[PDB]
Amino acid sequence: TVESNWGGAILIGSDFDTVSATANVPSASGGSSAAGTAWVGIDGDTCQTAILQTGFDWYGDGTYDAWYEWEVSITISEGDSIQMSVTATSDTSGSATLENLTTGQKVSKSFSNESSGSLCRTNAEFIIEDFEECNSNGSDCEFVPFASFSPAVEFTDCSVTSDGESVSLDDAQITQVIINNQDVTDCSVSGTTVSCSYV
Ligand SMILES: N[C@@H](Cc1ccc(O)cc1)C(=O)O
Repeated sequence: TVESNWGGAILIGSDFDTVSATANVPSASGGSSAAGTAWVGIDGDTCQTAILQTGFDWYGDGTYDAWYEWEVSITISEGDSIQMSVTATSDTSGSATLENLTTGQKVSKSFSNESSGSLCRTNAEFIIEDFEECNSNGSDCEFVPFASFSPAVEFTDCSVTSDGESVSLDDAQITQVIINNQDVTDCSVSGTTVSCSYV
């Protein structure tokens, strides 16, 4: 039973502009079906109408993948350093960028006139998640088995902007992934770093 599927730091506020950080790609285990994801994003917490996010997933069979969302895809390998960023120019327009830094590859997507859902620009976050896999229309969504990973996934040089001004993580709320009533992550903040160890 997955009781909490998000681990990491969440800032609450208004007019959030850009959210970005660099994260290392960990080694993962637990089987081909086990997985995990690290991403940066805007909204999705108190603002449940939309979510602008981008990041990458790791699977227990040693494979990886990158994605953005308001579509998958860059080649990702254990140890790579990935710079992730999202920008909300408005409640209905923005962009998502993912750059491997280690391989020199970079991908980006611009969004506009999004009708699927609008942003409030009130939540900024750096998250490690036990994501869901859905199918059969949408009548069946299940959390993927949570993969073990190492070393710790660290979001470094975290940056959050509001109305053009910087916002420290000083007052960010902290959450942990919790499965079968046990913390499976130990995410903590310090300076401009959000560090999440697997437990
Ligand atoms: N994962 C939840 C959404 C969620 C949003 C924010 C959280 O802090 C935790 C969970 C769902 O599938 O509906």
